[PDB]
Amino acid sequence: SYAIYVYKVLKQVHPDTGISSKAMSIMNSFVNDVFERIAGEASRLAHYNKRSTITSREIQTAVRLLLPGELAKHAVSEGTKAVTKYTSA
Amino acid sequence: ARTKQTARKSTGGKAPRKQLATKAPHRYRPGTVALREIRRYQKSTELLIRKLPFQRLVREIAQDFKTDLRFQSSAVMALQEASEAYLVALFEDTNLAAIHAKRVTIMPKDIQLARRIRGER
Amino acid sequence: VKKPHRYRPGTVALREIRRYQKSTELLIRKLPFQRLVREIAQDFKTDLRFQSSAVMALQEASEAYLVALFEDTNLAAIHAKRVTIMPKDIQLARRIRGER
Amino acid sequence: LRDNIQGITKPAIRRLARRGGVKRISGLIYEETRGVLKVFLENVIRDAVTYTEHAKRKTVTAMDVVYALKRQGRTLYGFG
Amino acid sequence: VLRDNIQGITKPAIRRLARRGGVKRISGLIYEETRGVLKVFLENVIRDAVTYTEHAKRKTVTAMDVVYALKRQGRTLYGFGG
Amino acid sequence: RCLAFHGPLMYEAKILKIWDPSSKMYTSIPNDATKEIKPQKLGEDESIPEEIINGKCFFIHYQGWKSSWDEWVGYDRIRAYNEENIAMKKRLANEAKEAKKSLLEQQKKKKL
DNA sequence: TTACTGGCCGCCCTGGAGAATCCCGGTGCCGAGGCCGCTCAATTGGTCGTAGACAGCTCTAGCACCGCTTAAACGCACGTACGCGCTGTCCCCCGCGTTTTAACCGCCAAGGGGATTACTCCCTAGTCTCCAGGCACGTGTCAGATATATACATCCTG
DNA sequence: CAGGATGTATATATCTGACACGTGCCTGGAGACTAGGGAGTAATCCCCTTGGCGGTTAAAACGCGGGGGACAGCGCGTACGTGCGTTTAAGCGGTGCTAGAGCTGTCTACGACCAATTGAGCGGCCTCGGCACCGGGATTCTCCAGGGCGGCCAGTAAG
Repeated sequence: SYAIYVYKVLKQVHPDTGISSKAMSIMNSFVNDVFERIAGEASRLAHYNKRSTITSREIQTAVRLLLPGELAKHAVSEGTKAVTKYTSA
Repeated sequence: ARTKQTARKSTGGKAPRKQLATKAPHRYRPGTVALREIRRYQKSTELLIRKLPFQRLVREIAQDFKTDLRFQSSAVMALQEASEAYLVALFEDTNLAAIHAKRVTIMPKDIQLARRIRGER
Repeated sequence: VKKPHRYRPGTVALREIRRYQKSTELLIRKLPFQRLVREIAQDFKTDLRFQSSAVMALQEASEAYLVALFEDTNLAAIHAKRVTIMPKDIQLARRIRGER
Repeated sequence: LRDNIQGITKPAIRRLARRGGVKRISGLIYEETRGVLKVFLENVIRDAVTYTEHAKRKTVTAMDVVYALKRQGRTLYGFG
Repeated sequence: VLRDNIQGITKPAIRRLARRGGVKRISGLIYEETRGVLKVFLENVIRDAVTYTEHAKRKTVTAMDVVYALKRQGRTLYGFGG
Repeated sequence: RCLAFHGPLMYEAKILKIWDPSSKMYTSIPNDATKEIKPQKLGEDESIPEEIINGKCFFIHYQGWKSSWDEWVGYDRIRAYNEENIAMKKRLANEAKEAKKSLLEQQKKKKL
């Protein structure tokens, strides 16, 4: 149930727009699929390199394979912010 | 000489015999409405295949894989919204193949090609 | 007068179709290919070194992709009832696949 | 349920292809499309049943059909 | 630095493929067009191929890498490396 | 080089050898490193037409025709290669161009 | 008057003349495979901890049926747009010599980086304890569905 | 061009079933503390890519005819779409019934884990036969010049 999380985003990006109870289903079914593709690719990527543990660098490289073009640029630009912010505190 | 046969041996036809074998102005030119039918559909999302004739189509297929299945009324939908889309993609590809062949009307040649080229044969 | 005994246009190609499908060697010339791959990768990350096989592995796949293309653009060219394939088919046979 | 594929009508296919984008549909399609749709379900169901037959269940639930569709490459969204 | 290599794929090498494919007559525009396709196909495989190579921090693009970049896109390869 | 008047119009040819027929023994550049010319006795299997043989004689290779197909010529057929001698071929070639078209008028008359 | 066979034009399959390809008889060449240590991963014998197999039970959700409205299907009529088959036209690509070129092979090298160990360290899994964010359920305004009734919008069809 | 007819789009108003917020709750996550096992860090070395050298010949580029397919035009006739009228059965809303989905509790069989043991499958060496290669005939494949063959008028035989 990523739906509460999705609503929090939508109410941020659009303070007025609402979301139907089927879209949440699309997104809850969507985020899970992207997460599976990425984390699945991340696992296979560590196996090729004989590494045992999935780490911060594995996911980043796992992204640039899946997301096409401009998305790869901003996603990894977003990801690095989170880790640096988290590691700040 | 070769004589086929008669299938049934009675003059009455068993309709009169009990325990029967057989008784227990203004017009639009062609095409102008077609386009009007497209924009009336490509703008809408409602399901096109009739539902209760689909339900009875899925059940018939399930039998020869397993007997006495019971489908959740959701899992008959999830099939329909899939098999509707599969076809709409197939028809776009065939329309491309026909525009290619320089005619307008899709035909089974176009269907079979749009499947062969996909490799989904 | 003066006839060099030229085969009929069309029967050299079929002949050499029968000669290549039977054979199995590599068609795209090895070295002028390698100088292409080194040139493509030179764009994404400068100063790479390619293992020998890793160049071969590409050419082995790059061929069997094109051959998969022509054997599928031909079906499009047969379709319009003509024989000669044409770029208005490779533009089709790549959009039917959805790979675009 | 002897013949239900004849239940997917002529206007049913005609309506679909109208969404697809065609203009004129030749007569032999209305039969030939049924041949495609049938061989599509025989693949999607035969997978959906196997997931079901494994979990010991006796009901092909939507969470199965979404899975059977996923291996087909035709990922489905909105159900689970 | 390398330049103008795509025209290295010789015009016969386009037909020599196309024969094996099974086409009889080839128009004039196909040759210049096919390079356009093959170049697109490499910038896909090579890239995904490079990314792994960057990942393990190893400079040389391992033959095993290319088998992976292909395996991701959907064209598995048999016999090279494994 | 040489040019060989073949019937109506000539064609492009190349001097395969240079032979003094009075010597009755020909000198040819062999095939391949550069193969130096060798003076060889006229082949008995080799036949010479008189026009080539009265004056200095020479076997030729036509351009465009295969060596197995390639054959002999007379010397009246041979005028030394010259752009003017190429022109007359072309004039005949142009005269040969509508020659097929002039015949086709009878076929045009045959069809109509 | 009617009548219609014969003659000449009409025009094939078939031998040949090449080219391409197969047959087979040698002739080396190198890797398929057989053999030999050996080591390190599979095997065996035992314990421990729990995943799930199994049994029973609470309610959901599905199946069956059914009677009514009505929207969708179906069949018939018709008229005409288009798929298609034919003819004609011409350009452009295949075929085959020539002429230029750069792939290839083999050969040498150099140094670069991928592949070991040693070491040392520090990071996440595992565990225990406490609590508040996410979930489920309730509800309650409310934006969207729905009915109805203008305002142009295109479409023919003169 | 001129103009009616049509269909979709547009406005106003009327309900609702439905999504947004409230509130309680309990279960997963955050705090806190190690432990050793994975990960990084330093030589090193060697083998393996990159790089240059020269012969050489297989192959790419180039040139030209013409032969055949690309394409445009056209005649057409039929398999289409469109519209009407009839007629299905699809959808809606209920009533009823019940397999069976989902969840609990109990506890036994099963798999993780470990030490010691051993032989299977590993790398390395070495070899000789399967096979690539070449050569030249024998054989097949293809292309094409010369060649028997119905369709017509001319003069035929005549009611």
